[PDB]
Order: sequence, then C-alpha cells, then structure tokens
Amino acid sequence: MQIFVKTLTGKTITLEVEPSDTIENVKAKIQDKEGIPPDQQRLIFAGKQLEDGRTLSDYNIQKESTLHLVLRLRGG
Amino acid sequence: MQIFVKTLTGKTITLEVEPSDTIENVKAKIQDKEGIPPDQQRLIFAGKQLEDGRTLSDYNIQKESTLHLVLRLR
Amino acid sequence: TLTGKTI
Amino acid sequence: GPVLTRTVVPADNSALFTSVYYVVEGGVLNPACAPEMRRLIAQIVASDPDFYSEAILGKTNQEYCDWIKRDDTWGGAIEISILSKFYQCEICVVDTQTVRIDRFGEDAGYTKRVLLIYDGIHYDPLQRNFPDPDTPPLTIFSSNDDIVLVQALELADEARRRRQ
Amino acid sequence: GPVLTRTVVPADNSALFTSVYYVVEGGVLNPACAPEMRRLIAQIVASDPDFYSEAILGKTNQEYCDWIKRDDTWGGAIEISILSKFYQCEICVVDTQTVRIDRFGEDAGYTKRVLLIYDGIHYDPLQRNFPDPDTPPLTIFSSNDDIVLVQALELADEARRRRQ
Ligand SMILES: [Mg+2]
Repeated sequence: MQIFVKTLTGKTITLEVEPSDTIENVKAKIQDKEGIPPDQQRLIFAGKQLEDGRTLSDYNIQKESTLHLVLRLRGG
Repeated sequence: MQIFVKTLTGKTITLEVEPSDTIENVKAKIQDKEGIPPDQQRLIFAGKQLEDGRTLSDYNIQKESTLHLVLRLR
Repeated sequence: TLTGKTI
Repeated sequence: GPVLTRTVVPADNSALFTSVYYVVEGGVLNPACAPEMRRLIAQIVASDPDFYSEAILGKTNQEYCDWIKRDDTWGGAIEISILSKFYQCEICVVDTQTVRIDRFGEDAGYTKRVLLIYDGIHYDPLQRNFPDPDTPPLTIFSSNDDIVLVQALELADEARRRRQ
Repeated sequence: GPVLTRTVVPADNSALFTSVYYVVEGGVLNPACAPEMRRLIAQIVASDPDFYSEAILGKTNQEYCDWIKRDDTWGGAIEISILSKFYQCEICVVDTQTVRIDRFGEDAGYTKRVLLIYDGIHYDPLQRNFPDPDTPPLTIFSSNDDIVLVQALELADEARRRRQ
C-alpha cells in the first residue's frame, strides 16, 4: 500500500509498503529512495516515535497514513 | 554507451545511453529508473547546465564519467 | 577539555 | 573559477546559529548573535505546541524552549527549519559524513539559498570566494543556482577525504 | 573545605547518564555510554512490570521503555533510583536551582557515595581534585564522608548567592 513521509526539509516522500513491513525496512526504503541513512532518521506517527522492531500494523499505520520525518543533524 | 550520475542525495547511479540520446530522453530515462519528473530536474556536466533539445554528443560525454542531477521541486 | 567544546 | 570555501567559526556549542547568521547576513561573523537566535527559536516553538509536540521534541514544549535557550545545547533540524522560514531562504546543509545535502525550505519557493557544512559535530558557513581583489565573498545564492550545490557536494567529498 | 570540582559533560539530552557513568567508573568521560545505560534501564523497568508500573512511570511500562531508549529524552528520579541500586551506591544530587541535596539510596546502607550537580535541566559529575596532578581526582566517597556533602552543597549556596 501507499504511505507518505512529510519531512522537516519540506518535501513529502511517497512510499510503497505492506503492513507486515518492519519500521527497519521503512527506514531502509527511505535510504534507497532518498539516500538518508537509517541512523539519522526519526519517524514520528500518531504522537509516537516509531521503534525499529515493530511493524506498520503494530503502530496501526494504514494506507494513505502520513508519517513524519526528522533528521538527526545536531552540531555546534 | 553507459554512464554515471550523482544525486545531491548521496547516491551514485549508472545509466544505459548512446551519443544520440537527447538530454530530454536522458531526462526521461530518470523517470524510468527513479521516477522523477522532467520539469523538476536539471543535469550538469563540466559546470554546465544542459538544455533539452541538445544532445550528449556536443556535450562531449561518452564513458568512465560522472554526472550530477539537481531537483527544481514544485 | 578533549572533545571538547568550551564557551 | 570562483571557489567554494569554508570559514571556520568557533566551536563553542553555538556554531549552528553562528553559521546561519554568517550566511544570511551576507558574511558577518558575530558569535554574540547566538543567545538572541536561541530565544527566537524558543518563541516559535512555544507558539505552536500542536506541531512541536512531546513526540517531536522528546520532552515538553516548555522543556525544549528552556533547553534550546542554554548556551551549551546544539541546534539541529528543528532549529534550521525554523530559521529557514524566519529568514525566508533555503538553508542547505551539506553533510560530509556520507556526502549528501539536506535542503531546508525545499518547497517554499524562496528566491535565496545559503549553505552550511556539517561533519556530524561541527557547523561552519560556506561562501563563494572570488580571485578578484575587489569582489568580496558571496554567501547568498539564487534558488536557480544549482551549480553551487554541485560544488558543495564535491567540497563535501574533498572534506571527507581530508578529515580521514 | 574547598568546593568540589565540576567536570562538564555535553548537554546532549543524556547528561544524567554520562554524569552517573563518569563518577561510578571513577572518572571516565564517555558520552557513548548513554544508549547502553538507557537500554539497561529499559530492561529493569520491563524486568519487573508490577513494580515499575504506570503509577510511578507516568505512562505504561512499555511506553516508558520505548521512551527512555530514545537518544533525546531526559532521565530523572526513576533512572537515578535504578542506577543507584545497580551500581550499589548512594547517588547524591546537588540541586543548584532549589539549593539542596537529594540523596538516592540513603536507607539501603550502601558503603559508597557519588555526587552529581543539577540545575533543573543539566547534570554534571562532581569530583574532589588533588594538587598532585599525577593523582587522579576522586569521584567515589565513603557514605560516612560528611565533608564531601559540604564541599558539594557549597556550590549550590554560591549559585544562589550569585542570583542575589
Ligand atoms: Mg536525612
């Protein structure tokens, strides 16, 4: 099915997934599509940061759901 | 022939090509492998921006290359 | 200090 | 050809703010800007607790505001997205860890673009230097100017190599 | 006597963990300890669900374990009580905001004691230095050492004094 990822940078990533997909594989699909390394990804859905071990159905993520992406870019 | 492309997203890419393939048809082959609209994209070689009508012959690129794709999002 | 940052 | 160049700002924990300031102001290094820029962040975070939720911030809205106001906390993506809008320009972070560019203000149609270089720990501003004695460096580029992004990507490659 | 010495750890949201690590390991500065210490804490919280319940957690057991393992969330009293048992020592926190010492593990008869300083947001580890620089600072004290409590609380009295 399809889900979306709204980024802080601005764009919205469209993805192709199955509810059986791990959050891990969700981040892996983002690396393939946008080059962003998994470790640098925070996905927030429904007021929770998504944990890698779980699946999209565990977080009750359905088709046309919009996830939120924030990059770990702290420096100083 | 066969070439390289680099995205700003940190990805090195390869592509199937011939010296008569226009840039627009090179700007469409990106829609085939990555799905990025033509009007959103810009290609660059040797510090030059590559208009659509022009061809990879007169842009003097053939083999063992590198390239850069840059997005005009909207 | 090592790494390090000081104001 | 003019050359993309890093200027090294103090690594005092505020280098994100100092670097942003340097580029949006056209090349002004002023470390004292940081406390004010942080207060501006806190003002904007507190103004939208619906968006800046506990989930996004990893703590309460109020806690985040107090945290970011400190002189020892590091700015990141939240701060850059905010500064992009405030200054109404694209803020392109060139990440030399894996050599990629994160473009804040990507889809807001700003006319202006600025660049920071980031190694995972430090931020410094980038600028274009000219070989002509009379032409001062430029830190603000047109959103049309995609070649500067290419030069930045290469500078990222080189910077990665040199660091190792 | 003379006040204790503060060693500054990064304000990177894991300062509690880094500070506890620093003192219990005798003076070792390692911010990379944090993901493991958080994991350790999640184990314990999940290792005894009946005890570590939503009543003291502020959210469900599983919610807490997930929360405390984020790299951006703050540890507090729950984490200090747990780490106090784990490292088998009194953990005494000088609060410069409230001007007092909170002692964790006081009634358990631990033989040793460590000190942290806290300003309401940021933890740093405290130590007692020696003039002989070849002698490493001391970070673990007898649980009967009153003087170390004094040298620590002075830092808090001095902070309040400065606000006046
Ligand atoms: Mg008592």
